[PDB]
Amino acid sequence: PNEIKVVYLRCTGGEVGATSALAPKIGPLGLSPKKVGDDIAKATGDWKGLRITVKLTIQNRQAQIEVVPSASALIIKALKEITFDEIVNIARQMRHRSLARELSGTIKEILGTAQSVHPHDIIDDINSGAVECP
Amino acid sequence: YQTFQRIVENVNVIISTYGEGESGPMGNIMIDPVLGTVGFGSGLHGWAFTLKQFAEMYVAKFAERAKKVEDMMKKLWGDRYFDPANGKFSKSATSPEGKKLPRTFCQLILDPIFKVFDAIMNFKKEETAKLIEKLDIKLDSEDKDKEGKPLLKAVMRRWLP
Amino acid sequence: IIEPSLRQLAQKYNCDKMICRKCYARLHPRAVNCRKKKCGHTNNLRPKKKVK
Amino acid sequence: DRATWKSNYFLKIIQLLDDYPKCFIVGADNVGSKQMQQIRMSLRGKAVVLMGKNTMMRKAIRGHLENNPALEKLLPHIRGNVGFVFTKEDLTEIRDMLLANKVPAAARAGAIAPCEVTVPAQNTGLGPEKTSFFQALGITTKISRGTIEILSDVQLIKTGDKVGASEATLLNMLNISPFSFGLVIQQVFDNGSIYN
Amino acid sequence: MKTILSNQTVDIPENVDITLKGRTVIVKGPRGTLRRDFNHINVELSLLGKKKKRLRVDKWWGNRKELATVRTICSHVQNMIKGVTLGFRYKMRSVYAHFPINVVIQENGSLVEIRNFLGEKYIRRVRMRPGVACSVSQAQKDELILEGNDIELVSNSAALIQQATTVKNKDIRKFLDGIYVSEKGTVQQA
RNA sequence: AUAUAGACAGCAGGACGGUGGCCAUGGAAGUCGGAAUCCGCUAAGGAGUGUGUAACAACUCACCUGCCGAAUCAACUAGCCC
Ligand SMILES: [Mg+2]
Ligand SMILES: [Zn+2]
Repeated sequence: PNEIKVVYLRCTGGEVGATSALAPKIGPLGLSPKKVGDDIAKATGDWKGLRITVKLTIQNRQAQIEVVPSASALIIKALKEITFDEIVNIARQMRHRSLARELSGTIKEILGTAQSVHPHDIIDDINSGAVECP
Repeated sequence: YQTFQRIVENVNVIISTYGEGESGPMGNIMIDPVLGTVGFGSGLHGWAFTLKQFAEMYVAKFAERAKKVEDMMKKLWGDRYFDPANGKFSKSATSPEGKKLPRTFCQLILDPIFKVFDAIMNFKKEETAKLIEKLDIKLDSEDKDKEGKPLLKAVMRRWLP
Repeated sequence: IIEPSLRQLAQKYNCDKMICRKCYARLHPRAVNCRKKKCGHTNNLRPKKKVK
Repeated sequence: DRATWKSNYFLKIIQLLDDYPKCFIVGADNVGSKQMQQIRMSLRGKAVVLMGKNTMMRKAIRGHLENNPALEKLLPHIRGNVGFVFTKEDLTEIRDMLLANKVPAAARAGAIAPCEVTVPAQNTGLGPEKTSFFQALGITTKISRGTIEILSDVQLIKTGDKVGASEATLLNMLNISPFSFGLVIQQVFDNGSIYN
Repeated sequence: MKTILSNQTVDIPENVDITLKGRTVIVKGPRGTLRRDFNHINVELSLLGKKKKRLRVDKWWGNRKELATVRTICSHVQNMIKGVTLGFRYKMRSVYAHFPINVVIQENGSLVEIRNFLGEKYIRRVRMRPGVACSVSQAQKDELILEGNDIELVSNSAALIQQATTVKNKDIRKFLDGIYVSEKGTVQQA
């Protein structure tokens, strides 16, 4: 595995942080990124989203790329700054979309009340877009 | 032997983790009783020994001497097993007959020492004298009179300074 | 040094027990009421505190 | 809530057994919820799997047996942690895939191990700060290139014995393949037929 | 409330026989004879058949406290059967942190000497109950084996050994040293 | 109130995915705190009753299932006794 691997996740986002962040505390696990690694990771991780932004990174032995899983609350807080049905319909297209599913409506039922932080009348009597995604 | 291995393993892992590796200039720094960086005994009674001394005395029983003991120590210590009945070394935990074999380290270092320990603690004069003759332990006056723990200290000092 | 299974065996008799809050009696770990009259067989029990 | 749950369950069982004519009864060993999700995803494409209460199973297949005969001969055989997989495919195609998709279960503490495994003499590949478990178990390990090496073959586990916590955590950190088990077919039922 | 009748039946194996002398039960099996009287309990004991040897314990017009005694008598009789057929063996382990506990088994296993408990110079002499034999196990390095026919005698002897090695004036959650009953089982495993 | 659509108690498993859910952040990832209680797999699972890990982790509970085959559980109340 190239003698070192970067499977570990992060829970930092929004402000750059750097020294205030725990990235120097992760540092001794791999010794590769250090400050010149977490700064350049945060450079691409400034947005998508502007929140805690739990995300995974992949190491190329010199630089890191970052992929942010499509967390429901993360993406809805990124969207926020009403129904807004279409944006939550389209936000689930690029996710992992497993959710122990049996139909496409399960994911939108999940996110409709994940937005509850009332978005429950739709959950009660929804009759739209049951097979929209497939 | 297990306690000695625990301590040796602890030393090796501590230096390996908290210092430079073998690729560093100092090279292989992790200790080995087979190499001779590990010593035993007690400074309270003034007796100490390494694998080197017992390997030397066993080669003497059985340049050239240094080359013999250098690779003799590699069998003196390790997870190797010597059968007192067979009279030769073995690398297998199970004997052809089925009897469990003692390890080489215990069987031909700690076993004569435990014989002299038991003899001198239980006051077996015949055992102590015969072990002295079998190990050519040199003793002087005022030391050949005592028996017990002081004689244990004296014999350990004289046989294994 | 004590190996973990022997430590567990010792702790079964020495540490894994209940204490009555009223009369400090040492009770079996599944106790609900104290076995002693002087506290009135009370059900105010607590775990025996650990060395941790 | 409970009564409606049981009634809906009865309706589901009767409609499923009417819909699917071929079903294999399959025992569930010490299997996890992750394995349940994996089997559900890997099997929901072509067939369905059912794993609930045995009393529910016997009552559903006994009380409402009048709709089709040649079913009561399952009754003296549905015992233990067992369920029904309903399929329209055939026995070999179900059996080979279900015997192939076995997740390599680890060595959970407190679990019996009828199978036998033995650690070989090879480098661990981890840092030399985990010698405590090896020394507690009684394993001779020495430093080599900054990694822990097993210098001698030792007996790890026998058949039909309890697994200690130290052994379980050793097999957890060793990243090796321990004894494993999963959902195993007990027998079959194809329109009133019992085979292996 | 007075219950009219509370009865419980104990089956007797073929290799062991039971004789009643009033409320005194004499159980003779391959390993010996265990005799115990229950004259402190007002029950009726009867042997039922010449075929399978059932022993019935009956209590008539008993309240709750004396209904509790029927299964006590039955369990005692079952323990007697178990003792005379398979025997009772208690395995104890001596645990210590620094000072090894040296155990010496004196004549015929009837006396146990504990030497170095917590490093003190006192010698603990514990005398086993009659019919109980103590021994030092050859399978484990620190293990006592107490074997006998009477479960109460064997367990009382084990309790004496356990209570002799008691840490005093120290934190017992830290000073875990002593001899503890590791397991309870039978001899002959049959 | 539960229970042959098999209670209760014991013994044995699962107790998840999104999600190491959001705002709290220096780790709080289910449990130092503020809000809300989603969905699906279903046999069930609280985006958590507790232990605890610096934190991970590893346990436990409520929830279901297996063995077990007949009744059981809870909260009160008031007589004597303590
Ligand atoms: Mg004090
Ligand atoms: Zn009390």
